[PDB]
Amino acid sequence: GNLFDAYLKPYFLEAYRPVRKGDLFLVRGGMRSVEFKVIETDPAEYCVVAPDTEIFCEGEPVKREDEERLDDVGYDDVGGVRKQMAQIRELVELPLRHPQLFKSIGVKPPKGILLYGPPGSGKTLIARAVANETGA
Amino acid sequence: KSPNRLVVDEAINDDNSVVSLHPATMEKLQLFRGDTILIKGKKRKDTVCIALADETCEEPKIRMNKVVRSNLRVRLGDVISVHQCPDVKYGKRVHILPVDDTVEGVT
Ligand SMILES: Nc1ncnc2c1ncn2[C@@H]1O[C@H](COP(=O)(O)OP(=O)(O)O)[C@@H](O)[C@H]1O
Repeated sequence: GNLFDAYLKPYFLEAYRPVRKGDLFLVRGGMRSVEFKVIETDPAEYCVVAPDTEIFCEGEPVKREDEERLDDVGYDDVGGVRKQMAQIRELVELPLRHPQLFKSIGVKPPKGILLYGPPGSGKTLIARAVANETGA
Repeated sequence: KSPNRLVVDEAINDDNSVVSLHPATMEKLQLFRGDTILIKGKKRKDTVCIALADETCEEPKIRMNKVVRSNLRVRLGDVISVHQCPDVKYGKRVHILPVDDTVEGVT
């Protein structure tokens, strides 16, 4: 359909959002999320969207590159576990974000973590969010 | 069994160049407190240490730490010979290098 009036018109309404050629952004609506990849802009690489700015949208959808999915689980996709999220983040920040440091210091990092709770409480969700947001 | 032949023992202080003996043990070999003493080990090894007087130790036993025993290739309770040599003099230059197996990751 007319994706323009469906998504982009509310997205750029009254907001002077800077836009760079080649990037991607996510628009949430219609009980789903849509990724839009910017193709071109008049002012070289970066520009500011204005009410008088023309927005061209005609064309076939682009093919996904090596860039990761923007709908994957993150720290914002988990709720009510702030203390446990902080504990897991402080337990896994050193071995994951700074791995080679543990070849130097010689201190053994934590290895085994057991999450327990009622079924459906979100253990797999927390694990996936931690893995994705640390690049592991 | 000459008086300069003793049995090693584990020490309380973990200094790598300190050996504790009872004063009566040192009296038989003219050893004085704070002197420099040579010790002969096994498999043609030997070390040099300094001496401290401790009354808790006994005459047959001599107290050392793990590093000295590893250098001497001996174990706890073994028999060693202790000699004295005043030729140990102040040195001008000593060249020391670390072991590759332990310095991994630190530069
Ligand atoms: N704390 C939470 N916040 C948001 N969604 C949750 C939470 N806990 C569970 N869910 C939802 O439940 C669904 C499945 O739960 P799951 O993690 O598989 O259960 P379990 O932790 O028993 O394996 C997930 O799709 C997730 O969206």
